[PDB]
Amino acid sequence: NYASLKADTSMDHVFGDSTNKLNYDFQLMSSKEAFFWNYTLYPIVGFPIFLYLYQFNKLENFEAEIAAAKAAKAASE
Amino acid sequence: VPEPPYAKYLANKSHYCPPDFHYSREIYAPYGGYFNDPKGWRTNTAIATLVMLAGAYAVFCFGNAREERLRAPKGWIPSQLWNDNVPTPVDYRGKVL
Amino acid sequence: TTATIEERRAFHKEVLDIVQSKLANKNSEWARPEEPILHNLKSEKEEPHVYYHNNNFRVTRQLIHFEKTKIFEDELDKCMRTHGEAKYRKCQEIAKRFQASCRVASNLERGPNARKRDVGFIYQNNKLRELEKDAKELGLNNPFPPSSPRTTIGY
Amino acid sequence: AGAGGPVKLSPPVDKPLPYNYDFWMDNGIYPGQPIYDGMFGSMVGNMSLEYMAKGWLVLLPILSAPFVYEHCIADDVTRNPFVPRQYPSEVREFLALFKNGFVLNDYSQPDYEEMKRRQSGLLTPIY
Amino acid sequence: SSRIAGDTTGKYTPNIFSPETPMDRSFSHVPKNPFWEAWVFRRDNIQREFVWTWQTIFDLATFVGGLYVAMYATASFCSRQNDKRNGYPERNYYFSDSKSNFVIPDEREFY
Amino acid sequence: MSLYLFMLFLQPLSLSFVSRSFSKISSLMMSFATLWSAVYMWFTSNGANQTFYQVVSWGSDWSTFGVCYTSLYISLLCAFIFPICVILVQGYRALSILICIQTAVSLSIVSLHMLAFYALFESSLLLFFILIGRRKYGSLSAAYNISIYTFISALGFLISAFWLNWSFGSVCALLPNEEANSFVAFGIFILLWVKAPLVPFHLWLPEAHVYAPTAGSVLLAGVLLKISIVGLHVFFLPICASSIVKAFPLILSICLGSFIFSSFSTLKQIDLKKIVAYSSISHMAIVFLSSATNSGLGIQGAVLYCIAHGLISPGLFLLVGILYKNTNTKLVFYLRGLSQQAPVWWSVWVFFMLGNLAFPLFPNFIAEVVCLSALFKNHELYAYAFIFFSFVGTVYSSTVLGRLKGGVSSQCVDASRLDVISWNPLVLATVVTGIGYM
Amino acid sequence: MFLLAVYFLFFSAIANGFFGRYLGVRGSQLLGPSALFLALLCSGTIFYEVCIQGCSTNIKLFENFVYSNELNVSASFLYDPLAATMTLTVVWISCAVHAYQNLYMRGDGSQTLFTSYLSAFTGFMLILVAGQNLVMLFIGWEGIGVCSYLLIGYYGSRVSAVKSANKSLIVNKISDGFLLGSMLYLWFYTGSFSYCSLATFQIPDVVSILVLLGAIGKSSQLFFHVWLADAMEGPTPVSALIHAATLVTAGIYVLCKLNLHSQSAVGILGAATALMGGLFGLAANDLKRVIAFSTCSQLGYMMAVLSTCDDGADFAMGHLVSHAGFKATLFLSAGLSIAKENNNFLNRYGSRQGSPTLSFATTIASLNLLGFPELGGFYSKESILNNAYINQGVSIILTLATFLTAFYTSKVLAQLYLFPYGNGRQQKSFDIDATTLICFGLLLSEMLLRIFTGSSLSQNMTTNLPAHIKNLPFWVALSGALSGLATTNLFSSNFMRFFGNRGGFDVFYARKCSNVFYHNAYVSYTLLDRGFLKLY
Amino acid sequence: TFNYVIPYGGSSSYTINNEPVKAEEVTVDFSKEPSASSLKLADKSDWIAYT
Ligand SMILES: CCCCCCCCCCCCCCCCCC(=O)O[C@@H](COC(=O)CCCCCCCCCCCCCCC)COP(=O)(O)OCC[N+](C)(C)C
Ligand SMILES: CCCCCCCCCCCCCCCCCC(=O)O[C@@H](COC(=O)CCCCCCCCCCCCCCC)COP(=O)(O)OCC[N+](C)(C)C
Ligand SMILES: CCCCCCCCCCCCCCCCCCCC(=O)O[C@H](COC(=O)CCCCCCCCCCCCCC)COP(=O)(O)OCCN
Ligand SMILES: CCCCCCCCCCCCCCCCCCCC(=O)O[C@H](COC(=O)CCCCCCCCCCCCCC)COP(=O)(O)OCCN
Ligand SMILES: CCCCCCCCCCCCCCCCCCCC(=O)O[C@H](COC(=O)CCCCCCCCCCCCCC)COP(=O)(O)OCCN
Ligand SMILES: CCCCCCCCCCCCCCCCCCCC(=O)O[C@H](COC(=O)CCCCCCCCCCCCCC)COP(=O)(O)OCCN
Repeated sequence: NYASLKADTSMDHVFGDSTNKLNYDFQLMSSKEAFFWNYTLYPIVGFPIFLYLYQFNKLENFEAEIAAAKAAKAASE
Repeated sequence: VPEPPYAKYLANKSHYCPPDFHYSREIYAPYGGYFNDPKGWRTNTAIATLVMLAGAYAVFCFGNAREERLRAPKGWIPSQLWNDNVPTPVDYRGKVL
Repeated sequence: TTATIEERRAFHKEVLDIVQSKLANKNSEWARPEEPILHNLKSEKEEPHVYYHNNNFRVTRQLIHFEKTKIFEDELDKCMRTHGEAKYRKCQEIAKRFQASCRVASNLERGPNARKRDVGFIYQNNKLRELEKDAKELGLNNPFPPSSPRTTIGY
Repeated sequence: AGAGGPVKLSPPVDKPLPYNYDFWMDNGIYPGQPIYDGMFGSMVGNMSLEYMAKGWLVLLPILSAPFVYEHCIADDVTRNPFVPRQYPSEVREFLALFKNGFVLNDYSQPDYEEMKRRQSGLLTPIY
Repeated sequence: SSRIAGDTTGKYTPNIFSPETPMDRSFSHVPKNPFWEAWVFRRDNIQREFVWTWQTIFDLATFVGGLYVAMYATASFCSRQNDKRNGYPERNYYFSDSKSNFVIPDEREFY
Repeated sequence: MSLYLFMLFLQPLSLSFVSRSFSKISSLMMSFATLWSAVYMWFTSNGANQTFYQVVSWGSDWSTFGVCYTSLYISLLCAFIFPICVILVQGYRALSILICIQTAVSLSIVSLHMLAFYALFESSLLLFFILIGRRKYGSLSAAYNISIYTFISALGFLISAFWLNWSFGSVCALLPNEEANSFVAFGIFILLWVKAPLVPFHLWLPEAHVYAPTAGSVLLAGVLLKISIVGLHVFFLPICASSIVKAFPLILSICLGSFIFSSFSTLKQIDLKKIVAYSSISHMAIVFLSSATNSGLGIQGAVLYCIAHGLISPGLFLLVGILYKNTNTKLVFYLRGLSQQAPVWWSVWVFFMLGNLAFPLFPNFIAEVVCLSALFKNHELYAYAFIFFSFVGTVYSSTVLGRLKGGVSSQCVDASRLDVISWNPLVLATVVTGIGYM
Repeated sequence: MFLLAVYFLFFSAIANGFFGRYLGVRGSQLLGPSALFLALLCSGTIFYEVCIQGCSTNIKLFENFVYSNELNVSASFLYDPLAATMTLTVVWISCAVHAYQNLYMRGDGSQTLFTSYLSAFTGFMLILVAGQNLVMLFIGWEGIGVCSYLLIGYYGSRVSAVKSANKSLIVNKISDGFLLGSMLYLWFYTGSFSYCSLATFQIPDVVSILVLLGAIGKSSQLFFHVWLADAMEGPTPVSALIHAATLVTAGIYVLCKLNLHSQSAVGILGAATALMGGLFGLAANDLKRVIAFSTCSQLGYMMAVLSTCDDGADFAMGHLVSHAGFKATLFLSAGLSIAKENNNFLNRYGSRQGSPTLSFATTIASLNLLGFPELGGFYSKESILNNAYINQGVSIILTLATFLTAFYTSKVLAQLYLFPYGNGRQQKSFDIDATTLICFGLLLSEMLLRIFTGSSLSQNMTTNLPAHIKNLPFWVALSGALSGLATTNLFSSNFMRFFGNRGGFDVFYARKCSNVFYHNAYVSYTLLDRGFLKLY
Repeated sequence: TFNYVIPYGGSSSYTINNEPVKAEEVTVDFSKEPSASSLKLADKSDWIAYT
């Protein structure tokens, strides 16, 4: 029925025993560390987004400043 | 364990097979067995070579039909022997050959 | 521009006459029209016969545009392969025409959300030209590059 | 002998399994491994991430020192003892078009300013 | 102790009374392990161990809702840029409060 | 068209008169004959007739049936994949249920009336409740999930159809109507949101696939998920475009979130059918978003990518069903050494997994290229977002393949002659579409 | 005629991998090498026609491979001067490796499947190189990626090998995602996928960054070099092909085909990669790993040279084609050494009676790696170093990289031949047949022909530099070689440990990136859909 | 539209408007208007009174 739970000890002398076990607790990253690393790596992934945002803001600000100077020049003149 | 009846239909261990290596002989794989060397391999290789050359002939016809040279070669090229659409060579100075 | 109900009903009647004229003679190219039904309707969906006919006309036009763009690309490739290192000078015109065909084909039916297709960077180049003109005349300093003579192989 | 070598079989599980046991990769041969080596368990060379970060902190200033001088401290006039390659006007005008060109740094040229602004071009397409 | 069940000739009969175990499709079935089965049961029924904690709320919000907020902001920015690019008037999107009725561009109009 | 509809009605009809021992053979012949009738419908569909290739009405608005580009592709796909379902299923009860389900689904695709679409599509509600909740190998929870989700979404769609029938006077697609109301737009949208598994209304699909039979899973993945795009192109976009353009940032939010979280949820799977089922959910989002752009590229790309999915995911589900027959297990951790033990099964499994990862010689590549091009036409960032997070699919696919590939195993579990006959058509269709005969 | 080579390689792949039962192990051992020999004749004809005689050809197999609305792409092959050179180099190396695998893989079960993988692997490289449009290049790119996945993980019963294959697959997936983004950008704003209409004089920076990010994947540069070292798990014939021509060179070929790169990024990344690869190869103790880190360093040189001058693309390609030869020789000789000694560690190698051909091939390939004067590698490397003097930061780092390269190359040579025997007193042997001799003869002929024919047109063109500047690389290489022979200590134990861990790029990924990845998976599944949204 | 080439739906001109026309000639309403008590309760001016 079920597979046997008894291990094979034929090759222990050749390749070492299985007594030594892992020290891992099999638990994940802490919530606080995860928040920092998500909110750091995900922006790095979305590097085009920030480039587009920067250039669009630059374009709009230059356009608005041109408009303001145009208003100043067209008011007096 | 007494080998099953179908073991007679299964083939032996090849010369290239290491004597210590054991594999299940019943498993079928399209690329071949664990060490192959079938009987009649020479005829199969000859047939494969014939198919390769026939397909090469067909591909050669197709490519020659679709090989477009729009700029003249600087010198004589081997394709002139088999394809007639090669523009007449013109050298670096500009003289036609 | 205002449409009274009387004019709307009159156009409806005239479109019925058009449909009757089309029905008289069989046509295997009925859904591949060469000319649209001209109208001044607010929404083309108001008159169903005009809607479907002009939709078929638009489809035919777009198919023609796609095949034309493929043609232009073929001559552009041939001209590139012929001249050699003189390609940038001699293929400027054909590339210009090919990119114009691409923009026509894409932009006519881009859709509600789709942006304009900037083949050759013409709209960006125009924006930079306007920005430079305004900055120079108003005494501002432009943080953007000046317009370029050529940005692609053609446009 | 490449084929037929003896192997050790990993013992069958005999205790309740942890929820995240999918982090362990075991094909049945004895030395099972984490899904990504270094995620947990023994560390190669007994070196932690802190050690590697400190080593990188030591290296980066020395590695970056050659690059920072030319890119930042140096200027086009003083980078090199010569001007960029001089070309005929027809060739130079075409070559100056390339944003990634090498004639954009010719400070002798009267179009130096426009060439430099071309070199520092747009980050993203405007349209 | 075993026998061949399948017959290519077509004369196949299932020997339910045979002393020898047939080599049927169950012959190759995987033996299975008790603890692996309980791990499978635990992992599927992980909703039993769900507990509302401030850490759980923090994780759910910061990753799921955070990604939704970031995607919505990016999409809104792209829509604004496209409206500036196309030359359209500012479009009346659902949660944007705009005093313009522009929604769908008129194909006939030149923008 | 008329021949196709007649054969669709003939298949359930034949079961009543067959000997109950000839049922499998008659059902297979009927399925192939329906496939041939679909080929005839394609033959009699002229591309000159640009709007609708064919329209037939049988005395009422409800009986109006027609084929367009999307309808024709989806109907040919279902008629192609049905025979494989027929051979996989044994018993008069199972044959009856599957034949009735296929008749209803295939009549839904060609329907041009929203109310008739609703009536035919939801007729297969109890049949899945019984099918997924079968005695020994079924789960009642999954059947409840799928039935309730479908009922609520379809009832919202029905309410919107009633409002349209009251206001316009008609609910047939062939009559041009436009509405700007958001309540009706949401009523039509919710069905698409649920039927095409889109987060957070995707929970029904996994439980259904795992606890459905292999023929049932093949049909569900192959064509029932595609019914969403028939509804979108036929019954939502023509009338509800203003609302999709108004809500496009929200639509992108939901679609890209579904893609990302479905990809991440796939990583936590230990069951092969669940892995394939979650891959399907991540794949649906690109289709939904590409269509929602309402552009020529988007519609074509979505229908193409639906065809690619309906050729790739049925193959994976079929291979997993074959492996489960051979091994009585679906846990990846139990299955090892499959490369050595099943070279022929492993080759096809790797081929189809490469197809699911959208490699160039597969139809998924062409379809994805077109869909990404449509997204790039809308905005660059839209395409960039989808392209990057596609790497998550590679991680879980590679982990599954690596776990299955090697190890120690004492069982020869390789497919028989019947199994190879079962997937040969899918492999041939995948190759033919991959070289560009989309 | 031009199509024939790809046909021969794909026929070898289909024949060996689908009908290998009929052909047999011997049948592969004939059909493979014979088909690649025929492909070598065809590639030689192509090289003479296109490169020497300046006659480019375009072959359109079929049109409308993808035809959706305006989006239109065709399956076409354009053999331009770059493509002919890469095709010749690739076919020459692949024919050599196919000759090599006849005896090396005889002790392996699936030799026919291995030959089939090798031949399809070469075929996809030639598809990438000869494509006329971006989509054909993407097809070849993904084909070589999948073939590398099926070749590195050939030993499925080893967890390390399959995990290495998964690593390669994932990293390459990220890289081609960036490339697909750049492809979409270029189609949108140029109107086509073909390289002819692809030309843009000014391109926005996003496209350049996407192209560079895609290229640094296969051409393993920094932050993307993790897979190359782990790629040692595969059989030796795989390592030779992947490191010599098929995988690593593809990024450089893409960067040279489309000159959309930015000078500032490429030079810094290349110089950093060269220095780091040399430093990593210093610590390594496997024979095979040192050669991979040297491959990384040479890739760094080639990437750096693009920033220097207009001829940088030509210089990079010349170093590419020169590097393929002696690197392939180094892997093949290392693999034979491992088979003869049953060992992978440099400590236990030593002087032992062997074949004169193999030792000479190892010596000459290592001399080309070092920079020994009047050799094919020497010219292609001095063309880079001398022309990089204008970029002061790049030049310094490349000169230190030359020192490190000389040091570990000489250390490997001394440990393999000059050092006393270090292995045990056991019967170990690998007798070499005439086929392996023909393989090494082919490599040696490539090396010798490289000297007479050259690598670039501007190889011997004067760089107007002072003599002490021009001959400096030789002195640095000589000093590195002399220090390597003495086996002196160059760095403290802390930095030696740091370099042995390859900079800890993988440990950072493990501890932060993978844990965040699986915590995102935990939040998505356990907390949300099987948690909050699951009924009792 | 029901085709893969041009976008689905349609567009209406914003410049062009259609004159309203009555649904019927004489309008008879059976829906009563809000009562004064409803308007009083709905009034939120004085928060105490509204509460
Ligand atoms: C268990 C399996 C065992 C059997 C194995 C079978 C082995 C299969 C052999 C592989 C076939 C490779 C051939 C690839 C070319 C695809 C063939 C093809 O598509 O036919 C073309 C004709 O083109 C050809 O014949 C190509 C010639 C093939 C031979 C050329 C040299 C062979 C080298 C292979 C390189 C091909 C790379 C192409 C990458 C896409 C149809 O022409 P059209 O009428 O224009 O069709 C319309 C186009 N579309 C399909 C997109 C709708
Ligand atoms: C471009 C036009 C010409 C196209 C020709 C393509 C070249 C050959 C294409 C043949 C079909 C490609 C898909 C084949 C099935 C995929 C599975 C496979 O390739 O290998 C199978 C089994 O292989 C086969 O039986 C069939 C392979 C025949 C030839 C395969 C050539 C390489 C495939 C080409 C890559 C496909 C490209 C897709 C992306 C462009 C599994 O191999 P492993 O996982 O490594 O395990 C094997 C056992 N061992 C552990 C010992 C290694
Ligand atoms: C030549 C071009 C550049 C090549 C690459 C250079 C990379 C330089 C980045 C490292 C230099 C700055 C490091 C930050 C300062 C930290 C110094 C102390 C480190 C420390 O205390 O915490 C560490 C945090 O990991 C960390 O420090 C991770 C920060 C790394 C930032 C991401 C940059 C990519 C790094 C990839 C290669 C670098 C590998 C080494 C970082 C170990 O954390 P712990 O495990 O003990 O935490 C406990 C688990 N609860
Ligand atoms: C209870 C549940 C919720 C609780 C937890 C929520 C915590 C999350 C909050 C932060 C989320 C990320 C930040 C996005 C929102 C920023 C604030 C919104 C306001 C806003 O739109 O500003 C824009 C943000 O930039 C942008 O356009 C977005 C930039 C950030 C996106 C990229 C970073 C992650 C990349 C990962 C991929 C995700 C996106 C994929 C497409 C720039 O202002 P404006 O110029 O646009 O003018 C618009 C006028 N306000
Ligand atoms: C003016 C009105 C103001 C608002 C008032 C709101 C009042 C509440 C309205 C809720 C209506 C939703 C009806 C669905 C109820 C959830 C299902 C019942 C839960 C349940 O225990 O059902 C079990 C299995 O169901 C399952 O397994 C199904 C799992 C959950 C189904 C998911 C719900 C469908 C999707 C929800 C949203 C869809 C889009 C919404 C627009 C079977 O129970 P039993 O048969 O054994 O009987 C034994 C009795 N304990
Ligand atoms: C919170 C995020 C939103 C979640 C939705 C995500 C994306 C779904 C988009 C689907 C696309 C078409 C659907 C049309 C609109 C649906 C929801 C759009 C967002 C929304 O709620 O806008 C509201 C208007 O819609 C409405 O007034 C009706 C909303 C829908 C009603 C909900 C249930 C209706 C069921 C009816 C059944 C069928 C009935 C048929 C008669 C309020 O926005 P606002 O314009 O007032 O701006 C005020 C801001 N300051």
